[PDB]
Amino acid sequence: MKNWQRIVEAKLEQQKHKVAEISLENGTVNYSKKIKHNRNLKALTGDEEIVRAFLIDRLVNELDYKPEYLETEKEYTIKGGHSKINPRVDVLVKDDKGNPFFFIEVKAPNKFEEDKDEIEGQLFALAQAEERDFKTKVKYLVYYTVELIDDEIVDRAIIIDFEKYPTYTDWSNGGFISTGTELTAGYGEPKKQPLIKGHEKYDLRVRIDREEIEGLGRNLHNVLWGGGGTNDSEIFYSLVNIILAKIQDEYEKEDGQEYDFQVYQYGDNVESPQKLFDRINALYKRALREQLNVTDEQKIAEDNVINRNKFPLNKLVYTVQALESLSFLEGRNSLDGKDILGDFFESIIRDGFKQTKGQFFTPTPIVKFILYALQLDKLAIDRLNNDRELPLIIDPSAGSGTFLIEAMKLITKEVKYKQNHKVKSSRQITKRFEELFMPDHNENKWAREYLYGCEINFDLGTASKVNMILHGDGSANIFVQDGLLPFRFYVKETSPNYLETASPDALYGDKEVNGKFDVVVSNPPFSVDLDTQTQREVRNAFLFGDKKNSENLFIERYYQLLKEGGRLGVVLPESVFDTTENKYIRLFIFKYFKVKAVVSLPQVTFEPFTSTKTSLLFAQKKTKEEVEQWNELWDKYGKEWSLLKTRINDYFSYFVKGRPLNKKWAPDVVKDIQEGNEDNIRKNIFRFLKDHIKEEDKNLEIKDLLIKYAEEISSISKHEKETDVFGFYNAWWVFGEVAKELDYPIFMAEAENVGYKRTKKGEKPMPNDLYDLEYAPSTLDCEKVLSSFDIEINALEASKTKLSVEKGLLEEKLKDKEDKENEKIQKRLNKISELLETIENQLDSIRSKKLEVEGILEKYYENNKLKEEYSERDDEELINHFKHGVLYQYRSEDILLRNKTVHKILDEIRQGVIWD
Amino acid sequence: GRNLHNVLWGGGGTNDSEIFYSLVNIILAKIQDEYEKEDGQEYDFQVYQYGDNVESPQKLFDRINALYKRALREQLNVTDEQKIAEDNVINRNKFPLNKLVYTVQALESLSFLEGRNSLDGKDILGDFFESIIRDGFKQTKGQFFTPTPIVKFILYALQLDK
Amino acid sequence: PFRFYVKETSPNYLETASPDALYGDKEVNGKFDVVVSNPPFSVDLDTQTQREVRNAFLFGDKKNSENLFIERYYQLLKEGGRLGVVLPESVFDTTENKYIRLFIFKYFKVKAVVSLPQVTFEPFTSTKTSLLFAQKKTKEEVEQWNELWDKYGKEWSLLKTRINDYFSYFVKGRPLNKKWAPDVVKDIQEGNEDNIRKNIFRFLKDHIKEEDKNLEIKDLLIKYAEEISSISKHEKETDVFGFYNAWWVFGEVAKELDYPIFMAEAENVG
Amino acid sequence: GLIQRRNFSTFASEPSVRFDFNYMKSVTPTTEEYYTYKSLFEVVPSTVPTLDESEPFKYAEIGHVSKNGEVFPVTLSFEDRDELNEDLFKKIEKGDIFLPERGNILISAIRPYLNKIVLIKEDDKTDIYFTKAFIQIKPLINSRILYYALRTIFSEKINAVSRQGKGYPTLKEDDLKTIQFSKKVIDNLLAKEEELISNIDALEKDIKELKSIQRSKKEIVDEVFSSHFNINMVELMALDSQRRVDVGLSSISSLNSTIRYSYRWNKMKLIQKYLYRDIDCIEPLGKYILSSNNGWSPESVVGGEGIPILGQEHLEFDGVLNVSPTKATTKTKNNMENFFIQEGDLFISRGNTVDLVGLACVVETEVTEDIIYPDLYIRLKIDEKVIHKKYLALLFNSFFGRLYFKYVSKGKNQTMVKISSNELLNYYLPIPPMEEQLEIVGKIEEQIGAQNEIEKQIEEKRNQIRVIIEETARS
DNA sequence: CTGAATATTGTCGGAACCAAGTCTCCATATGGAATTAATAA
Ligand SMILES: Nc1ncnc2c1ncn2[C@@H]1O[C@H](CSCC[C@H](N)C(=O)O)[C@@H](O)[C@H]1O
Ligand SMILES: [Ca+2]
Repeated sequence: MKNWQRIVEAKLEQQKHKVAEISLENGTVNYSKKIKHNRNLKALTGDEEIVRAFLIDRLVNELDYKPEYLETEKEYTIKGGHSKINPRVDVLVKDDKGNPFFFIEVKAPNKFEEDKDEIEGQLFALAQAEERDFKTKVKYLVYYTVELIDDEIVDRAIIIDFEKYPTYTDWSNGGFISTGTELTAGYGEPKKQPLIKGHEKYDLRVRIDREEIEGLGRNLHNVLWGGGGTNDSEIFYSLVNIILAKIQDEYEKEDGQEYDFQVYQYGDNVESPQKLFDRINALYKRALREQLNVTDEQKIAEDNVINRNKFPLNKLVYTVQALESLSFLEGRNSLDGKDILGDFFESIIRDGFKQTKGQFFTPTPIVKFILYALQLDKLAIDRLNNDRELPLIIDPSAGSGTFLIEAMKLITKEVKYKQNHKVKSSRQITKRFEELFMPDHNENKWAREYLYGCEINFDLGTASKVNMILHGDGSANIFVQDGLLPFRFYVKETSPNYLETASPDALYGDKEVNGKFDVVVSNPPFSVDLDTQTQREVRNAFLFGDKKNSENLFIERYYQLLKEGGRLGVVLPESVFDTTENKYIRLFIFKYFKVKAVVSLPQVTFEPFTSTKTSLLFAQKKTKEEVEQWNELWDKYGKEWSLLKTRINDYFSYFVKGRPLNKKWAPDVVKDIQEGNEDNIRKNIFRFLKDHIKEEDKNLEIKDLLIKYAEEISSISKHEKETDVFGFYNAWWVFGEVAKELDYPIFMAEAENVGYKRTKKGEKPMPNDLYDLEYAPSTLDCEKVLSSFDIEINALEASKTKLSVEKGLLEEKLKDKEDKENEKIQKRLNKISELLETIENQLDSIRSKKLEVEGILEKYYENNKLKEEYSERDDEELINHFKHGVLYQYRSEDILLRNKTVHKILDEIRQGVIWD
Repeated sequence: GRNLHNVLWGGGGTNDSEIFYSLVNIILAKIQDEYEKEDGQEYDFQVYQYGDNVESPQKLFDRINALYKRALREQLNVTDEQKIAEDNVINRNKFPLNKLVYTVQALESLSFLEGRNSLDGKDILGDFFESIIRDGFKQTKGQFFTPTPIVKFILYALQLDK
Repeated sequence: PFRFYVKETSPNYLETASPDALYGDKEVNGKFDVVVSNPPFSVDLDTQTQREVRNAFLFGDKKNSENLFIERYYQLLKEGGRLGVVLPESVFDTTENKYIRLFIFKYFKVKAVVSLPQVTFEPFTSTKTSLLFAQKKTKEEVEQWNELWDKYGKEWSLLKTRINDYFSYFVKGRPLNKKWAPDVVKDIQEGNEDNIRKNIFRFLKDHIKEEDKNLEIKDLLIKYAEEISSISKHEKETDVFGFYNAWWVFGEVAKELDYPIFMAEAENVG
Repeated sequence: GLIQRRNFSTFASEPSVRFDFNYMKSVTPTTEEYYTYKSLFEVVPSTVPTLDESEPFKYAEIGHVSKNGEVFPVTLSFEDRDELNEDLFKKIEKGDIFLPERGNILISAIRPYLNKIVLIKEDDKTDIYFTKAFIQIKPLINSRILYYALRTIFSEKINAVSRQGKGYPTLKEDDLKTIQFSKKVIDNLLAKEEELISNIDALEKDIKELKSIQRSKKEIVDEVFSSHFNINMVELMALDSQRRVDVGLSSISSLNSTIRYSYRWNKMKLIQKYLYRDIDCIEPLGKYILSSNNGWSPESVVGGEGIPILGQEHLEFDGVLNVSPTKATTKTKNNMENFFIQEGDLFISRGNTVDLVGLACVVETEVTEDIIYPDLYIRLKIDEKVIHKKYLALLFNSFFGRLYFKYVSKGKNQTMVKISSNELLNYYLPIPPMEEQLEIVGKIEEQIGAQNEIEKQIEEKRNQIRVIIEETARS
């Protein structure tokens, strides 16, 4: 029994004219005698009877239709198959001439969708029978249901002018023709489709529900995807383009101004599909100037919503019909279940898409573990508490925006809901908190200023924009152009464009640095093979922009984005950490960054797309003084290395090879060869051979000592062929000397399993080593759970009482009947006897479950919270029993952030690692 | 067929289907260019470069696209001028002009005409489609092309010549 | 449907369509000499064409791509046209495909079957395939099949009742009913004789056994009882076959017309 | 291939009018005896067993069975329900489990050519369950007789009724009820039943005796190095379990010479600090290596024409080359003679899984044929005065050469993990005096020689059973 | 009031397979191997 039933009953009790009444307590229906009734309707068989009663009341009272002209449950026996079917029509509203004007069939709100196929046997055939057997004129065929809007209920109906379309085939050929939507008083309704013409008493929709969205997704997947030609991703991108056009018909639409995203059914025929195509391509072309901010006017042309060959226009018309009446932007007042359109497009992506090798996204568990390992919740809390602001995350290479949607969820859920107790009021912070997010109708409006992800792919760029918009954000600050470009190439449209400024940096090759981004989370492509002309355009802003190892440029890019202390969490391959060809990019990270955590993920994480090994790198960025300290130490030890190499090669020239001294190589080298002093020579060789020196070679003489360590001398004396950014000083020697002076711990860890094991057939749970789920929620609405259990046990008890009354009636019948019928009667008695014993056993089991529920809730949760004894969720019993039984319905799927006990990778990387 | 991939894919970037129907149009324009030019004329299907460094990509677009619209008027027999004027060789929003430059420069020297008798038994576009397009897309549509030896055996075992 | 193909050139041979009496009053272009193709094995059809195949194809209920296309061959070819296609091994071996196997057996004249290795298509799918090399029968050669199909189907239908009444009487004790048949009750009263033996050997012509020629009547009813219900169950989709169990009927149908066809196997394609 | 010719009629046979090439190859005209499934075996319908949720039961897949009919059941409990074996519990709860009735001969449906026929002998215990993919076929002419008549003989015909069908080779019970088993086989085999079972039982008892003392080819290399260097076997596999390696910035440069800071490198450094706590024999390998080659790996055709080429499968845990080439090339390099193995070389393996990388082998076989080694090998020419190449190969195949190359070798694709010359030259192996060497070797040589000596006896009695069955059924 | 409905459950058939285990063949810089013009001398 839904709430709209209660509202309908209240309105019926509020009606001045008692023409229609319902009683949910007794489940009865009553109608005024003014209406000619062909059947006795005295019981509420379901939602259909309630909807019919409300419709009759609205017709009599609000729509001003004479009850005497109204007829209910008129029989319309027709010739169906070999026999004669006996269907009945619900509502017949006739004009003053006696001809049926409104031919209304009543259906439940849920029945209003899957029963449309029966309309052919419910509306057209019965109307034809009415016209044939009665010589009357049927005007409008109405497939009607109720629609709750504010403290009122209106008519959501499909109305067809029967004269225009006497046959169901003609109705279907025009694409489910609808002459009207809402019933008009005094025999009204226009011929043309009532245009939405929003921003008024009528709009698209604001109170959208979950069931409608689920059915919409089901039918959209059934119709658009199909099985004929094209692909599974081309259809997805076309749908994304159509949704972008729909959003464009919410950004540029003022008061009045009939919406351009609708059929425009002028007269009785749907307007030509070419007109719809043109007026949607206009919307989409206007969308690639403020949404995707494409500047080239020639690129605005030669670009369309659909190929017109892969995507037939009829599918576009159907998509417009389905999506026209659903306001994607700003419509989310289903807040009794919070945001409702985000999971819609999540289901669109999951059901329809074909992630393969080169199109796959980053698994959500890894993204969440990265976001939590950065301590981004504490970062945001401290960023808002001290100087009112939030972190200003950027995600270059953000194909589906997974690192940004999860960032939005993590910040909202843990600055408003979970960890809101760590936000100090202090007047100003309260005002900033109200401005950023609080109305609960736009919880991601702050993410219009702090999420600056980029993407090179046009299709994935638009898909990311739609992801971002449907989750309650604006995607203005997401760029569908390359992520490795001059900073001046990123223009949004608005004023705050942090990813636009640039400035030379003395400590970094006199190149551009946007020291404004707080954190950088990304999953760079594993193999970038740039074009022969795109390569040349990037060797002016990267120190190593000519190494033919372009995928490392992103790491360098990450130095140009952070702000001298910016957190950096990246999913790199293990070639970066292992192979020698990448040594330079490992020195870069050791020079400018402050490497702080390394996690080795298994070869199953990115399967069945790739078995490529991966590692999460969590590095901070050194301040302006740490880099210059490193430079000073590097220069000093390089000078030392150069002097030692000169002395050692002079020594090697004098010995082994054999020289008769020389023209005073240097004052120091030629001061002891004649004098035979060896301690200075010993210490110089030891310094130049600080690594390849053993304890057994101290006594060995110089002549053979320079032979034992001869290859090492000829190797440790070599400079770096390229990356002279270091200044010809040997990297290993100077690096070891520098690291000896300044040294910091580096947390390193390994993951055996990541929770999931996805494969070309589906997903499968595995023991997660990265993190553990909360299972038991910190906050639980205990009274809600108790009331739900009370409702279910009361329903079962009412069923038991009804069946016990039936058993008593059957026993009374058996008491005074004869054997011929007593056989069947006793069969019924035994059936109901075992049925009631089964119900009693079920009731006893549910009572035991309920008693266990009060026991567990009183032992653990107490006053709708969870006691600090189990805040770590270390107790096996609690989490195990929540992962069991009826408590599984409520549950909690949230990453547990332990503070005392540490048996997990995340639980210890959030404690051992200290971020400056 | 191998190096025209991960350069056009570009570490993500252009989709595998975009690559396919851009390359087919590029090859159509190339065939047109080989069909029009007479002895003594310079080919339009090439990149004019001053040694190193190339010309503006926009002028390459408005020399290959014009070839494409002139290709589906003399061999494809498309006569509706509206479709010709609204069609293009590639989409610049999903296929940057730099990749077009690379494709043309890779296909500058090859002669598809009169070279078809050298690579006898090598279906170019079919093999390119199989290579570029992923296996998941091909599996749910049966996009598995029968090799030249087997089709030749079929057509020669039916005595089609007889 | 053949009317959905449009071309503004020399007469579009793929546009004619007339119903065929032998194919069940369904459209037959039937102008080409050879059809060579590789069917799209096991691909879901579009809903728009899914609605139109049920009333246009002889097996439109069986929503399977490789077979709802072995008919298209029948429609396209002429009375004597040649066929060659790379079909899957499922058509040749899988039992859930007995229907198509028989279609091909009735309309087409199989003439050569080669089994390609599994190394074909190896980097992509590596599934076993074979080649059909069929030819359509003329109109005066399909009327023969049908007249035989029924000549040997009426006998099977009679034998069904006769042997299933012998089973009902000789085992699972049941008195004579006198409405069974004018020959089963006329012969049960006398004895087994040769009529019972002949009628029970004809029905069990396939399994049978020579050494079972001499033994008691209540022996050849229980050992075969599990397969008496197998050759007396007839075949679903009776609309195309005719309420027979197929294998039996087929058996003799073929025995009266014999094709010495050629078979081969390749192990290395090249 | 074949030019088999048949006649329409034929395809009338069997109630699926099938005409794939294999079946029609198996049909043939027959003149001899026939039999059916009647006077032999009988298919048994499946059933759900009453599992007891208090004791550890057993279970058996098709991979848990071997070509020799030796089941290797796993032990589940219903009190564990771990996510690693959760698939097994789920498929059991689905109804994919049954229990043989002590006398049936279970036959696998999927791919019946790999002799997965197993026997549930009458007198036995420790009841083991089975997957519905197995066919209970309980006989009437003694289990052993039918089992031995199905394993070796009656195998060209069970394999010729399989359903290829766009995927799995699969056997069906309905087709299994149609094979034309000859009587002379069963007649002769039951005629000699009284002694055939006896001598076959003796042979399989000898096989069981050999298997009771059979030891793996790796544990022998694993124990002698463990029993000679006085290192406990239960800690380096317990220290390798904990994964929280913590290092500083200074320790990165130590003996690095390429600044590598991957996790596996640091764990290698941690394990090296444990494997050498008490051993004082460690010397750098770089000063005992005189050269290093790779090989030549052209395109190769399996079982073709040309110079043979070895693969990674030819390197075993004993430092002996398998020298059993499969691939053969026909390309030239104008310097092919530089890669023709030849006896005495040491070949370390570059490129394999994270656990099979670094396995070295010495070419101890005398071959007059020139065989090329691929790019996936590394030829080491060391001084034959301090290292004793065979000992080096055994060390590389030991846990010393596993716990190092498992954590030092490089690559982003950890499915083809590869080593390089740097890891070879920067390897601090323990080299004891030449007196200590030739003792670990020699001991390992004799132990593995004994294990190989009892590896052909098993595949001599297992072949004697087959030849005796063939002779008795053919007499 | 006889009915064989339809309406589900629960279970054989079957897969342009594809999860497990483990072997590879090929681009591409390099570096060294050849010069060179240098380089003192
Ligand atoms: N400059 C660039 N060069 C190559 N690819 C880039 C790029 N900038 C962005 N990309 C895109 O970024 C994507 C990275 S793959 C990661 C997907 C996404 N970040 C996620 O977490 O789900 C690639 O598909 C690639 O197409
Ligand atoms: Ca490719």
